[PDB]
Amino acid sequence: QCVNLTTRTQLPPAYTNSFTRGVYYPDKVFRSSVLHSTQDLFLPFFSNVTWFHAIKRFDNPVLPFNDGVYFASTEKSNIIRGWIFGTTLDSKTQSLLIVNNATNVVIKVCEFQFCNDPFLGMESEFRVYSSANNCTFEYVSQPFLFKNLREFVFKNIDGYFKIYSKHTPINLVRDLPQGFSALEPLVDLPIGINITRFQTLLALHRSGAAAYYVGYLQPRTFLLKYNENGTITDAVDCAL
Amino acid sequence: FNATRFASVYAWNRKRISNCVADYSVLYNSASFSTFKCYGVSPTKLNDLCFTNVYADSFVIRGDEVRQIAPGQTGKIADYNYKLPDDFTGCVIAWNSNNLDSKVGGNYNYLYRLFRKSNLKPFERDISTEIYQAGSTPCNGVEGFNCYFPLQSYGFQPTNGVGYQPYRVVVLSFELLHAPATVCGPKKSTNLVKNKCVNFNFNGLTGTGVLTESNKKFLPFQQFGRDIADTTDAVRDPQTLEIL
Amino acid sequence: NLDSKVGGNYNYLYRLFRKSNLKPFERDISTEIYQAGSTPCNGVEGFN
Amino acid sequence: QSTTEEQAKTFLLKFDHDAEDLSYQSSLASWNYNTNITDENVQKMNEARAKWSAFYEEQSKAAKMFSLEEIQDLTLKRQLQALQQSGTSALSADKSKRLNTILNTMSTIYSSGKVLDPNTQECLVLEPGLDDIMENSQDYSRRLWAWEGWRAEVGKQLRPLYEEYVVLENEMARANNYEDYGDYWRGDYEVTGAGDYDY
Amino acid sequence: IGLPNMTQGFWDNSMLTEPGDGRKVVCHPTAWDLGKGDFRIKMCTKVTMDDFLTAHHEMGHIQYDMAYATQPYLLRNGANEGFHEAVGEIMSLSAATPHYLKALGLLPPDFYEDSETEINFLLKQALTIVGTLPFTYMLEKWRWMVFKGKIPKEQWMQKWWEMKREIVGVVEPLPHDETYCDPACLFHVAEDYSFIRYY
Ligand SMILES: *[C@@H]1O[C@H](CO)[C@@H](O[C@@H]2O[C@H](CO)[C@@H](O)[C@H](O)[C@H]2NC(C)=O)[C@H](O)[C@H]1NC(C)=O
Ligand SMILES: *[C@@H]1O[C@H](CO)[C@@H](O)[C@H](O)[C@H]1NC(C)=O
Ligand SMILES: *[C@@H]1O[C@H](CO)[C@@H](O)[C@H](O)[C@H]1NC(C)=O
Ligand SMILES: *[C@@H]1O[C@H](CO)[C@@H](O)[C@H](O)[C@H]1NC(C)=O
Ligand SMILES: *[C@@H]1O[C@H](CO)[C@@H](O)[C@H](O)[C@H]1NC(C)=O
Ligand SMILES: *[C@@H]1O[C@H](CO)[C@@H](O)[C@H](O)[C@H]1NC(C)=O
Ligand SMILES: *[C@@H]1O[C@H](CO)[C@@H](O)[C@H](O)[C@H]1NC(C)=O
Ligand SMILES: [Zn+2]
Repeated sequence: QCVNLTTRTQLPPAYTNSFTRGVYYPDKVFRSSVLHSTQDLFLPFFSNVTWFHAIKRFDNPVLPFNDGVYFASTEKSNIIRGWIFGTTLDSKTQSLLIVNNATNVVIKVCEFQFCNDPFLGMESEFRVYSSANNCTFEYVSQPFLFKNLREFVFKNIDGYFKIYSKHTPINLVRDLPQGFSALEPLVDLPIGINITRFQTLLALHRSGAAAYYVGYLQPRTFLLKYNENGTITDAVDCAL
Repeated sequence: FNATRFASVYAWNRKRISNCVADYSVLYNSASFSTFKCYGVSPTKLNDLCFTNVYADSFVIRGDEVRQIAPGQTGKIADYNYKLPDDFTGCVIAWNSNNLDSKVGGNYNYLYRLFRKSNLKPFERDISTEIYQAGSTPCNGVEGFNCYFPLQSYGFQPTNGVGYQPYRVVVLSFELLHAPATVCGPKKSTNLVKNKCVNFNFNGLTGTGVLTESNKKFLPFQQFGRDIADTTDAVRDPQTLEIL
Repeated sequence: NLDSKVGGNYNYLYRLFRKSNLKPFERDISTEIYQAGSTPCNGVEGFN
Repeated sequence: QSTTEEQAKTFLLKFDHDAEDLSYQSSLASWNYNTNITDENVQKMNEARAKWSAFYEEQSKAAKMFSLEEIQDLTLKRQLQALQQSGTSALSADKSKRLNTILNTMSTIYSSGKVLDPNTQECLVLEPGLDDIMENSQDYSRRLWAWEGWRAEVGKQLRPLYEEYVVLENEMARANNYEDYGDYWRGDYEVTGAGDYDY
Repeated sequence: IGLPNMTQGFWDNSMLTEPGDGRKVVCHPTAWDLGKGDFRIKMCTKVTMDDFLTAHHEMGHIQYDMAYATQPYLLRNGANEGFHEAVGEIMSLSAATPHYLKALGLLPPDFYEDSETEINFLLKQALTIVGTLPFTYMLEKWRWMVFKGKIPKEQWMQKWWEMKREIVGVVEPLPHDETYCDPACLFHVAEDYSFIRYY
């Protein structure tokens, strides 16, 4: 079951500038003291990005997934739970599910009967789906999660779902602080599912401020700088 | 395969296999199986081709009904319980099961459908338990004249002949779709050598040269290195995680 | 209408278990029992 | 169109499925009797044979409303013709019961044939004392006395039942539309509808 | 001639001799068709020429069952009563030939048979099978006129002896009256066993 909640107050979400973040390693190749230029779907520097707030007022919009999504969160107390991907997000089509519950992470490809407001209930209550006909995939591994910043890039090409991530300590209620941090590859799954929209999951306080941002990836050309150790330290957008 | 019980003739259990490496070598190199027929492929080299999904159907039929399960064959069990399409990409495996499925006095735990309105469509399971009727006059839900029940039991006893003895049949179907392949055969790997001009195939990265120890510090996810000239000058062994 | 007959024309055969490839214009006439396994046939049909 | 043959085929399939198991465990039980005769064994042979005969009689009844002219195939016609036969039940109950009780009489006392030697010191039966006398002998008087003694006794009691048995067999023969008992036994070599390969 | 051996169930399940665990059995060789691919074979066979021939009969007469075992259950029989019982006997005919025993090791390689030695084999098999053919035919003639009604009812048993004088060529030693029943001396008569099957 799922509780229909309408206690939130309707507010117009703010916007932010994604200054430099959004760089990931394009290929599985080691380079030292070399400047390399590549063409791939990246997030343009100084880009228009949305803003969402949790904790009161909260919101879980069904944002589109057109060509890739840059996901970041500087929140605390691991309010962020997971994501849902798919085309219709109901029982007639397959949907991708990723949650980080109290003990483990669950990755499934099932035609869930998603409720309109997925929500996780100390104690937790799984209240995001109702049914599951048959799942063609499963996977369990290490969880992905003064404040802590978690950045993610979700790419889905040629039937492969790719995930990159990077964790770094952050302070203050500032949004998207300046700096550089490359996103190392984390997980690759050969599901082969169409994805058009996605939604995030949080947990109610009773029955800790959380904020997250959503970017978008576009075909661009970048110039990445490699140090001698093999780490990407700086990058240049070739059409800024 | 190594299962205690098998499904009924009319109701065949189907299991999907994916995302694992399949060692077929144990199958066709085993002499215990009495029937090993592969359609569309060869038992050898079969562990060199990749599919996306594999389906396994299990049931127990008669000794004379093993030849009845094949593309194009006709009969009672084949037409009305489990019918195979004319095209087939897989193998049919069957072996004698007298020691397990035969019991003194008759083993009547297995049922089957003998008469149906039409032959079953390929890869279709029929579990309907309805009073059949071959007469124009309806019997109105009770067995009467021209109204007979189509499901009867099998009798397995230790004294029957091999032609009537129980046989367990597993049908493996390899299907391929427009999705990344998930099932493949094992990748044989040889021992590595160093300080000798040899031909190397490092996880699909073929080449020729001399492999020595390395002082480079690869990142944990990186696999092979490259120079300014975009030529492979370093690599990491898939088995031992050291740089060469 | 010449080779095929109602009674059945079974005098035409083809080699299928060669175990190797054919070079251009190669003639293979040996009819020895093919072995598909480690166990030698020893002139008898059977497993592999 | 629902030709009768299309339902008689299902009936024959059910008959085959039942009768195969019935005779198979009956024959399996039959083997256990020949190799082991006890009080339990004879009882289960009696039960199995009674059940098999009853089932065959029910199937003979069920074959009746499906006629023989509705099947054109000679081979399929043979199966129904063999199955359609009922037996002695065609006459009234009293005559059938008297048949069964007469057949019982020829089962019990008939097997107890005895002969009396002129000298009381030797007593021999048909198996094997008499058989030696008729077959393994080189004299005249022993064969003569054996013939006289055996035939003197058995004829008197056993003669009257034969005529009643014959007339009753004739009455069942007429019941099945046969001219006589000879035609009842002469029907095993009759071929009809095959053509010139007939008898 | 292409005929295979008995199934594997013969080797283990079937016993080639009488068991000696105190159980008494029927020692007559028997032909069993249990069905469902299950076949079992019983006789108290011995190392004798007569048992040597009955072994081939029991092996070969069962082979008829294997020939039509692919036929439907209601068609798993011989052509008629005589075909099944004649297939088995002709098998042992070849097994008793001098050449077969010479090539089988039962006869010396230099063994020569004399035409006087052949004379015994004629009389033996005639006396066994052929000598009763006129007797069997004319007895069945007697039954047929008994069945046809040619013989009047009041002389049913006395014409058996009356035509015996001229036609059967056998003279009775002492005439018997109407109360006597000579056929009652045979156990098969009371159980309704046909006699044309042998012919
Ligand atoms: C692959 O599997 C083998 C099977 O045991 C692992 O074993 C290694 O074997 C090598 C030499 O045979 C040793 O030097 C290692 O110390 C063994 N490792 C362990 C953990 O026992 C091997 O480690 C496996 N490789 C990987 C990359 O997991
Ligand atoms: C981009 O973000 C800034 C921040 O407020 C602002 O210009 C506006 O919200 C965004 N631009 C749009 C939506 O065109
Ligand atoms: C978390 O998920 C695991 C399965 O991955 C389950 O066993 C456990 O009960 C779950 N815990 C909660 C609090 O939902
Ligand atoms: C209540 O939830 C159900 C589930 O979809 C649906 O009727 C609707 O989303 C909710 N009703 C409202 C918001 O009035
Ligand atoms: C899984 O569920 C879908 C419904 O979305 C159905 O079409 C499909 O046949 C199911 N697969 C299995 C193996 O049950
Ligand atoms: C996925 O989308 C592609 C085109 O974008 C289409 O060809 C394909 O049929 C779709 N598959 C499903 C399962 O929706
Ligand atoms: C390079 O990596 C080594 C090994 O950890 C470390 O000692 C060194 O400080 C690193 N140098 C730079 C510039 O990152
Ligand atoms: Zn015989």
